[PDB]
Amino acid sequence: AGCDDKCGCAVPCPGGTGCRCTSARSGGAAG
Ligand SMILES: [Cd+2]
Ligand SMILES: [Cd+2]
Repeated sequence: AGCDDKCGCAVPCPGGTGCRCTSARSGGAAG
């Protein structure tokens, strides 16, 4: 939910398109 580079999300994470916390292969669990 908190997103950093360890989240596998965008940095900073823009909430929408850069938020691969869903359908995520990079990372989403507790991210
Ligand atoms: Cd994110
Ligand atoms: Cd995330």
